[PDB]
Amino acid sequence: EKKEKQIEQQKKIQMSNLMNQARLKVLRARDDLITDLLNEAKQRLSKVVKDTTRYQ
Amino acid sequence: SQSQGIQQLLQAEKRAAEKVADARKRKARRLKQAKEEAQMEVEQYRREREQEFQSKQ
Repeated sequence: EKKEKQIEQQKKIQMSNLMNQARLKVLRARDDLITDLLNEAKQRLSKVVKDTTRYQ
Repeated sequence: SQSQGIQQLLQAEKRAAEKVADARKRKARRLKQAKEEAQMEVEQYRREREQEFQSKQ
């Protein structure tokens, strides 16, 4: 019984940790997408600065 | 003449005592056989639940 309960507890631990990593993985993917948005914004500003009159 | 009565009585006592002693030896031997068989059946259950534990894993 102790060994079986050890298995049944460890396969709660492992699966809970895996779902936790799934959550944080999707959140990190979203963060990467928003950082990609901001980097593109920096690209656009660097382009605008080329247009002197607008930059003026 | 007289001594044969005492002789037979003592020898019958010896025979009965040896018989009951052998019976007590039988008690002990059968008790230890029960102990051993209990261990073997415990071992059978242990093997079966070992298989079940492996299947669980």
